[PDB]
Amino acid sequence: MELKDIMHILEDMKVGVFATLDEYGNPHARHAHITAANEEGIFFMTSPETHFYDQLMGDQRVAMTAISEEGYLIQVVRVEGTARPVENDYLKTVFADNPYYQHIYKTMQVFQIYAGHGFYHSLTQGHKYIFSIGEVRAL
Amino acid sequence: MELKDIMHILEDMKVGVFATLDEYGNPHARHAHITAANEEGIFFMTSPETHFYDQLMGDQRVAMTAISEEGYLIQVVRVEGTARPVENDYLKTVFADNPYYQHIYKTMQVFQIYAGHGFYHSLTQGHKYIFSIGEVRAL
Ligand SMILES: [Cl-]
Ligand SMILES: [Cl-]
Repeated sequence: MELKDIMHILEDMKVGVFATLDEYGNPHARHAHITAANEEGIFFMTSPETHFYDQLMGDQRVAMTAISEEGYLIQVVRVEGTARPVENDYLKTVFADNPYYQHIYKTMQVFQIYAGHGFYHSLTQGHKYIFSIGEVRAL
Repeated sequence: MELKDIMHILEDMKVGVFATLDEYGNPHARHAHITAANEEGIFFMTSPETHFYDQLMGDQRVAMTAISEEGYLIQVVRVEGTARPVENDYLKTVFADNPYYQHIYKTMQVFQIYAGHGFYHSLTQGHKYIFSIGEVRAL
């Protein structure tokens, strides 16, 4: 199993809980849509003038957990890493002309978890994988 | 609407994502079972020698989000506050002889979000409430 596949699974989860820090280091956590997820990282959006946006802009550190009980599997992904805002200039090199992903080009602001380490767990099958972003190991 | 009711809803969500801090202030987030939730706070368990446990013991600051798509409602609760370990001595004053909650008395360690502020949102009905723990307002 490889990262392309883990990230495809994550992308299909559609939604994750993202934990970020304010200027006092206090934790905050909310659901956000996973716009895309692949070998390059995890992409999501938020709006300027939201606290999620402020927090990410003030401190790149992020943790995310996502879970799917879609189909007959129960799948959990946990990631800890760093997020940055990204513009179309960068997105084009990742998504290019692919029609499934044209919506990502700009209102909203896209961010990317560009570096980190993660854990993928299929609970019903007892399969655990650890991986990095920005290198997958079956435990 | 009052806190007893919000917390009953939360308790029925069964599971939340809890975000905590390590000694470097880095965020971490995982699912944990909501053992109980009421006017006194939100109770959950973890084991010694887990990172969740270490983190909570090192820094009380916690954020939690929980979501239910049980029934026809879509319900989101977000809480930011502080958690502490609690022993049976304390739990008895909260749960007493109530048979539904005897399992809470001790292996595991119970914690309590004893203070904080929260947001309850029924997305399909457009109803938003803010509240505190340790005082509910319809927005
Ligand atoms: Cl949320
Ligand atoms: Cl988890």
